[PDB]
Amino acid sequence: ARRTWLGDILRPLNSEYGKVAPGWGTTPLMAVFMGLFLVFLLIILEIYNSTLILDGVNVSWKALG
Amino acid sequence: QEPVSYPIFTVRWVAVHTLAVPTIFFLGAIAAMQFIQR
Amino acid sequence: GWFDILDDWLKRDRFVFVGWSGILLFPCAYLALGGWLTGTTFVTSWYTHGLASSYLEGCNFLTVAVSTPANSMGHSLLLLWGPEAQGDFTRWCQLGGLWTFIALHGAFGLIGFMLRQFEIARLVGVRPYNAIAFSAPIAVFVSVFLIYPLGQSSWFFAPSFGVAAIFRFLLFFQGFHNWTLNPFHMMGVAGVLGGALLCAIHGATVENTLFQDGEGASTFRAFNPTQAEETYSMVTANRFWSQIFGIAFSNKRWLHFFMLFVPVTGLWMSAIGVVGLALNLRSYDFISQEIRAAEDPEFETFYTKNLLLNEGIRAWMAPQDQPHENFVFPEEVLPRGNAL
Amino acid sequence: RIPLWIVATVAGMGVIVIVGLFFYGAYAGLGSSL
Amino acid sequence: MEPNPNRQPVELNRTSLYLGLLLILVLALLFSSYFFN
Amino acid sequence: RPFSDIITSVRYWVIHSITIPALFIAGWLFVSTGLAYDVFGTPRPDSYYAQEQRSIPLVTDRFEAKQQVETFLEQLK
Amino acid sequence: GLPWYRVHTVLINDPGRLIAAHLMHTALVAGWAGSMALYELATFDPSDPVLNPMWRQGMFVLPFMARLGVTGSWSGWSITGETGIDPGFWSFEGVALAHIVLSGLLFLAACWHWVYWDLELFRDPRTGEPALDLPKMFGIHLFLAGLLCFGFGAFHLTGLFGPGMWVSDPYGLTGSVQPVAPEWGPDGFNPYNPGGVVAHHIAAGIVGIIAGLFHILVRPPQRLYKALRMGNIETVLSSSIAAVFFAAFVVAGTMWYGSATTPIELFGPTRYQWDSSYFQQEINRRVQASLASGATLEEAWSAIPEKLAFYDYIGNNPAKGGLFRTGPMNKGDGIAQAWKGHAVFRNKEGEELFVRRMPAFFESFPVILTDKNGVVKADIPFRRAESKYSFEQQGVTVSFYGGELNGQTFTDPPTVKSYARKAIFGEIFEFDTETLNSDGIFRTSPRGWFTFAHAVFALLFFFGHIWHGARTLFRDVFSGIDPEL
Amino acid sequence: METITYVFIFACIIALFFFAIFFREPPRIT
Amino acid sequence: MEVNQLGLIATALFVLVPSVFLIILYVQTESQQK
Amino acid sequence: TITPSLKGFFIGLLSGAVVLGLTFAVLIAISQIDK
Ligand code: CLA
Ligand code: CLA
Ligand code: CLA
Ligand SMILES: CC(C)=CCC/C(C)=C/CC/C(C)=C/CC/C(C)=C/CC/C(C)=C/CC/C(C)=C/CC/C(C)=C/CC/C(C)=C/CC/C(C)=C/CC1=CC(=O)C(C)=C(C)C1=O
Ligand SMILES: CC1=C(/C=C/C(C)=C/C=C/C(C)=C/C=C/C=C(C)/C=C/C=C(C)/C=C/C2=C(C)CCCC2(C)C)C(C)(C)CCC1
Ligand SMILES: CC1=C(/C=C/C(C)=C/C=C/C(C)=C/C=C/C=C(C)/C=C/C=C(C)/C=C/C2=C(C)CCCC2(C)C)C(C)(C)CCC1
Ligand SMILES: CC1=C(/C=C/C(C)=C/C=C/C(C)=C/C=C/C=C(C)/C=C/C=C(C)/C=C/C2=C(C)CCCC2(C)C)C(C)(C)CCC1
Ligand SMILES: [Ca+2]
Ligand SMILES: [Fe+2]
Repeated sequence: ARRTWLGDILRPLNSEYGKVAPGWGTTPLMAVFMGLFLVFLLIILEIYNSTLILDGVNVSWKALG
Repeated sequence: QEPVSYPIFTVRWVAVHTLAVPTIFFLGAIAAMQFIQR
Repeated sequence: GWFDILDDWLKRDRFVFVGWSGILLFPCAYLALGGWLTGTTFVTSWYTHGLASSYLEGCNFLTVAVSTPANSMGHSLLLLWGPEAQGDFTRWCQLGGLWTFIALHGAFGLIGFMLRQFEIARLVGVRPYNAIAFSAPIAVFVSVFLIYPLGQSSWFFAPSFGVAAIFRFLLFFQGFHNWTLNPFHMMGVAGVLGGALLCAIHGATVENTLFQDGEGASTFRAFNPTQAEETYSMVTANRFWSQIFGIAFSNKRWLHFFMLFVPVTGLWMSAIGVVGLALNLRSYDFISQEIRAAEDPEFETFYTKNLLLNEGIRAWMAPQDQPHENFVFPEEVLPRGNAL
Repeated sequence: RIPLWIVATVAGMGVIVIVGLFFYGAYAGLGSSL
Repeated sequence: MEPNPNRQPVELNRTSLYLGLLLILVLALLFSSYFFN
Repeated sequence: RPFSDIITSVRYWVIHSITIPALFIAGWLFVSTGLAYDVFGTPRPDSYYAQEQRSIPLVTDRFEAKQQVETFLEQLK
Repeated sequence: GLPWYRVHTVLINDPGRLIAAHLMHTALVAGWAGSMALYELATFDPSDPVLNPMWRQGMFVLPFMARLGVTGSWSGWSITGETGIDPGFWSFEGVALAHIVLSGLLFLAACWHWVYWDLELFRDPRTGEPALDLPKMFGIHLFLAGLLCFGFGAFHLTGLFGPGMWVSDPYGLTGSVQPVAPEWGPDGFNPYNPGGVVAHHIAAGIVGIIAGLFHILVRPPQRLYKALRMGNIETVLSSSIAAVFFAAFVVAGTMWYGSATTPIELFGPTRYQWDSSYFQQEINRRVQASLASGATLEEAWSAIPEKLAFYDYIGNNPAKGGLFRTGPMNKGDGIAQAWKGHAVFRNKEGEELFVRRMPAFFESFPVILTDKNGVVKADIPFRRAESKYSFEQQGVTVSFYGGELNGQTFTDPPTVKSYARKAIFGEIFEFDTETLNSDGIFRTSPRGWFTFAHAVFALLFFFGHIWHGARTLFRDVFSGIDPEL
Repeated sequence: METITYVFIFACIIALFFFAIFFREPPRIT
Repeated sequence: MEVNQLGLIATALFVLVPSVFLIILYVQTESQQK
Repeated sequence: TITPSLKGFFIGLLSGAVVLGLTFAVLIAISQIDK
C-alpha cells in the first residue's frame, strides 16, 4: 500500500465494501419509483408520438411562443 | 414416482390448448371460405 | 416468503418450462403468433394499401399478409384505444392496428425468449452462448421492423408480415436502395451462406468419419448418450481436409466457436447496413463510374446495367406501391427498352 | 385403447382431405381468377 | 517501485495470425472499392 | 400424463369426437353467416368500390381516420 | 497467456491502473474534441450564414458549440453573421484551446496514477486486499452529477450566470443564443419547447442530488447485492452500457425528428419537413398574403427571404445522399450562391402547370406537370414515338419572380425543360461548382451523419450489454462446467 | 492506381493461402 | 480515373495498421522462451 | 385539461394494470398451493 494526504482524507468513503442491508431491504420502495418511471417514460413517449395529445402542448416546430 | 395418479386438468394442457381450440376454429372457417362465390 | 414460493412454482421442471421469463414471453409470443394467424385469414388491407390480404378475401398462403398501416398514421403506435381507432376494434383492424400489435408484441416476445435462454442456462448451469448467439436475430428484427421504418416516413414502409409481402420488400430494396451493392449486405450473405456451409460440411464430416461402435449398418443406434470416447475420428477428419482442401480444423472447441461466430457476425453486419438504409444513407452508386458514363457513351459495366434495372423497378412499381402519393406516370414517361 | 398406427393413418388422411379441399378452393374460390 | 502483480503475458498463435490477416486483407478487398468510390 | 396414453384412451375420443367437430362447425358458421366480415371490416366481393367509382378508399390522415373510413363505407363502398 | 481480446482484463481489479486507463481515454476524447475543433476552424467559411451555413460545410463539432453559447471567433466573425462583437475568451478558438490543455493534464494525471497504482485507498482495511465499495461510489458520483445537472439548468440555460442556449423561430430564420426560462407546466414535456430543457435539468438535477444522498447513506438490500452481483465491478459495466445505449438510441431519434435540442439553423432541415412540404406552405402562406395587401407577383415573391426559400430545396434533405458519398453537402450540388427565383410554368392556354416533386426515396424521378386539379398537362417523354404532352406540343413556358431571374421569361423548349428538370427538387438555386470541384450528387447533412453513427453505435452497444451482463451472472460457469447428471 | 491496389491485395491473399497451407503449425496428437 | 484522392491511403492504412498489430504480437509471442 | 386522448391514456393505463393484476393474482395464488 501507499497512503497519501488526499488518500487518507478519502479513506472513509471507500471502506464499507461488502456492507449490505439485510433481507429485502429497500427493494419494495424501489420497485415503486421504478414503476413510476416506467409510466413517466410511456407518457413522454406517447406525447412525442402524438398518441397522447394535450391542448397546450403542440408537438411541432412551432410552440416557440 | 407416486402411485401413478395424474390430474386431468394438467399444466401443459393449457399450452397445448390455447394453440389447440383456435387452430380448429380457423381451419374450420378457412375451409368454409372455399365456397364463397363471386 | 410468497416471492420464493412464486419462484419455486415457476422454476418447477414441467413439460414446458415456464420460469420468470415466461411471464413476458408466453403472453406476447402467443399474441404475436395469434394476431398474424388472425389477420392472415380475416383482416383486409384495403383501407390501408388497396390490397386484398386475407384468406377471407381470396388470398392463398403466399399472397396473404398483415399489411402495414397507412402512411397517414406516420409512426403512430396505433393502440386499440388511441386517437386513431378510439377503442373501436373493427376500425383498428382496418387502420392496420394489427401490424403494430404483432410488431411490438413479437418484439417483447424476442426479449422474453432471450431472457429465458439466459434464465434456463443459469438454472441448468451451462454457459450462455446460446443467448449471445440470439442477439443476431434480435438485431435483424429490431433494425428491419423497427429502426428502418422509424427513419422513413412511417410504418407503411416497414416490411409487411406475409410471404409475398416480403418479396416486394426485397425487390423494393434492390430498386430503391440498390441494397445488393452494399458492403454490409454482402458480409451478411457471406455469413449466412458461409454459415449454412459450416453446418452442412461439419455434419457430413462427422457422419462419414465415425468409429464403428455397433454391428449394424444403421449406425445411429451405436451412440453412447453417456459421453466417454469421441464418437468420430477427429484425427482422421483433420488429415482428410488437410489433404483435400489444404487447411483443416484440429480443435473442436474452436471449430464449434467458429460456427457461432460466422453466422452471428454475418447477421450483425447485414443489420448495420439497414440501420443506414433508414436514413437512406445507401450504397447506391460509385461516383467515378457515373462521371465516366456521363462523358463517354460507350462505357458499359455490369453496374451501369443494374442501375437501369432499378430505374424500371422504381418507375413501374411506385404507383401501386405508394398509393398515398397519387402518382400518375403517363405512358410516354415510363422508361422502356426497345420492343418490350 | 385405440391402436396408434390407426390414430395416425386416420388423422393423416384427415389432413390430406382438408389440405386438399384448400387446393380445390384454388380453382373455384375468390382466389380463383375467373 | 514494486513490480505490479496484476500483469500476465500476451499471446497470439500462428494460426490466429493467419486467421487475422485473412480477415484484414479480404475486408480491404471488400471496402477499397467504396473508399475509392 | 404421457400423450400416447391420452390419444389412445377411448375416454379422449368420447370427449373430442364431440369437441373437435364442435369447434370446426363453429368457425365454419363464423364465415358462412357473414359475421366475420363485420368483426373485421373486411369487404364482401361486392364492396370494394361503388358501382361507378374505380378509385381506392385510401385513408389519408391519422386523427380523422376512423371518421374518413366511415365515409368510405357511405358511398355504398 | 491472455488472448489478444482480453489484454485489458489486466485491470479488472487494479483500481489504480483502471483509473490510469480511464484517465488516458478521457484525455484522448478531450484531445480529439479540441483538435476536431481546430480542423473545422481551419476550413469553415463564415462569409455567408444564409446560403452557406455550417451545416452545408460538413461541420459536426461547430454546431454543438453554438447550441450552448460559443458563437464567435477571436478573428471577429460570428455564427449569426454579426461584426464588431467581442466573444471574449470563450470563442471557438478558446473552447478548442481549453480541451487541448485539459487533455495534456489528464495525460500527466494518467501517468502518475499508473506508476502509483498501489495507493492504500484501494485496499480494504478488513481483507487487506484491493477493493472498491461500488454502492457508495455510485451514490457519491450520482450526487455530483445531479449537483452539476442542476447548476447547468439553473445557471447556464437560464442566463442567471451563463449564456443560454440556441433558440429560433418555427422556420430557422431568427435563431441565436438566448436565456431560457424554466417550464414546469405540461407543455414543458414537448420536445420542441426550450423551456422543457431547462426545467428538466433543474428538476432532474435535484432528484439527482436527493437520490445520490440516499445511495450515500442507505445500503443495498442483501437480496439485490446478491442478485445483481454488486461488489463485482464487471456488472457496473453491464448496466452502464445498457444506459449508454439507451441514451444513444434517444439522441439519434431527436436528431432525426428534430427538437429544441437539434435546431435546424445548426444541424440542417429534417427529412420530414420536405415530406410534409413544411417550408413550401410557409412560403405560399406569405406570398398569398402579399397579394392580398395588393402586391404584384413580382413583389410578393421578392418579399420571400432567401434563407426561407433555401430550406425548400431537396438538396438539404438529409434523406438524400449515400454511405460513401463523403464530405460536406457542397461537394455535391455545390456552394449555394443565390436564389434564381420562383419558377411558374404555363402552357399555351395560359394555364399554370405544376412540377411533381421528387420524393426522398427516388434517386432519379421523371418530369411531370399537372394543373391545380392534378391533371397531367405536360411532361418530358422517354419514347417520343407517341408523346402527347411534350413541352414542345404544349408550348410550355417558364417565368420567374423575385431572385436572380426575377421578371424574366423563357420559351425555348430546352431552357424551359432544363428548369422544369430542376423544379423537381423544389426552389431553384445558383451553385458554384468550381471551387470544391463538385460532382452534382447529393450528400447528407451533419444531422444525417450524427444520426447514422449513433443509431449504429447504440445497436452495437446492445450486444456489449448482453455480453458483459451474461459474463457477470455466469462468471462461475465461465471457463467451463462440471460433474453430475 | 486503383487497379494496382486491387491486384496487390489479391496477390497478398494468395501469398497468405500458400503460407497457411504449407507453413501451418504441424498438428500434433495427444 | 475520377476516384477519391484519399482512397489509396485509406486502403493502405486499413491494411497496414491492423496487420502490423497482429504481426507485433505473433512475433513477440513466438520469441517467448520455453 | 383531461382531453379525449388523456382519458384514453388512463383507459389503457388502467386496462394494463388490471392484466398485470389478475396475472400476478392468479400466479401468487397457485404458487402457494404446492412446492
Ligand atoms: C461519431 C460521429 C462522427 C460523424 C457523424 C462525423 C461526420 C462527418 N465528418 Mg467526422 N470525424 C470523427 C467522427 C464523426 N464524424 C472523428 C472521431 C474524427 C477524427 C478521427 C473525424 C474526422 C473528420 C475529418 C478530417 C473530416 C470529417 C468530415 C465529416 C463529414 C463528412 C461527410 C461524409 O461524407 O462522411 C463519410 C463517412 C464514412 C466513410 C463512414 C463509413 C465507415 C465504413 C467504411 C467502415 C466500418 C469498418 C469495419 C472494418 C466494418 C466491418 C468489420 C467486421 C469485423 C464486422 C461528416 C459530417 C469531413 C468534413 O468535415 O468536410 C467538410 C472531413 O474532412 N471528419
Ligand atoms: C463501453 C465500454 C466497454 C468496455 C469497458 C468493454 C470492455 C471489455 N470487453 Mg467489451 N464490448 C462492448 C463495450 C465495452 N467493452 C460493446 C459495445 C460490445 C459489442 C460489440 C463489446 C463486445 C465484447 C466481446 C465479444 C468481448 C468483449 C470483451 C471485453 C474485455 C476485453 C479485453 C480488451 O480490452 O480487448 C482488447 C481489444 C483489441 C486488441 C482490438 C480491438 C479493435 C477494434 C474492435 C477497435 C479499434 C478502436 C476503434 C476505432 C475505437 C472507437 C470505439 C467506439 C466505441 C467509440 C474488456 C473487459 C472480451 C471478453 O470479456 O473476454 C473474456 C470479449 O470476448 N467485449
Ligand atoms: C405479459 C406482458 C404483456 C405486455 C408487456 C404487453 C404489452 C403491450 N400490449 Mg398487451 N396483452 C397481454 C399481455 C401483455 N401485453 C394479454 C395477456 C392480453 C390479452 C388480455 C393483451 C392484450 C392487448 C391488446 C388488445 C392490446 C395490447 C397492446 C399492448 C401494447 C400497449 C401499449 C400500452 O399502453 O401499454 C400499457 C402499459 C401500462 C399499463 C403501464 C404499467 C404501469 C405499472 C408499472 C404501474 C401502474 C401504477 C398506477 C396504477 C398508475 C397511476 C398514476 C397516477 C399519476 C394517475 C403494449 C406493447 C395494444 C396494442 O398492441 O396496440 C398496438 C392493444 O391494443 N395488449
Ligand atoms: C486481381 C483479382 C483477380 C482480384 C479479385 C478476384 C475476385 C472475384 C475476388 C472475390 C473475393 C471477394 C472480393 C469476396 C468478397 C466477400 C468478402 C471478402 C467478405 C468479407 C467480410 C465478411 C464476410 C466478414 C464476416 C462474415 C463471415 C464470418 C464470413 C465467413 C465466411 C467463411 C470463412 C466460411 C467458411 C468456408 C469454409 C471452406 C469453411 C471450411 C471449414 C473447415 C476447413 C472444414 C473442415 C473440417 C470440418 C469438420 O467437421 C471437422 C470436424 C474438422 C476437424 C475440419 O477440419
Ligand atoms: C389476434 C388478437 C387476439 C386474439 C386472437 C388469437 C390469440 C388468435 C389465435 C389464433 C390461432 C392460433 C390460429 C391458428 C390457426 C391455424 C391454422 C389455420 C393452421 C393451419 C395449418 C395447416 C393448413 C397445416 C398444414 C401442414 C403443414 C404446415 C406441414 C405439412 C403437413 C400439413 C399438410 C399437415 C386478442 C383478443 C388477444 C387481442 C387482439 C389481437
Ligand atoms: C399420421 C402418420 C402417418 C400417416 C399415414 C397415412 C394417413 C397413410 C394413408 C394411406 C392410405 C390411405 C393408403 C391407401 C392405399 C391404397 C392402395 C394401395 C389402393 C390400391 C387399389 C387398387 C389397385 C384398386 C383397384 C381398382 C378399383 C377400386 C376400381 C377400378 C378398377 C381397379 C381394379 C383398378 C405415417 C405412417 C407416415 C407416420 C407418421 C404419422
Ligand atoms: C501534455 C502537455 C501539453 C500538450 C498536450 C497535447 C498537445 C495533447 C494533444 C492531444 C491530441 C491532439 C489528441 C488527439 C486525439 C485524437 C483521437 C483520440 C482520435 C480518434 C479517432 C477515432 C477513434 C477514429 C475512428 C474512425 C475512423 C478513422 C474511420 C471510420 C469510422 C471511425 C469513427 C470508427 C501542453 C503543451 C499543453 C502543456 C502541459 C503538458
Ligand atoms: Ca354474383
Ligand atoms: Fe459438432
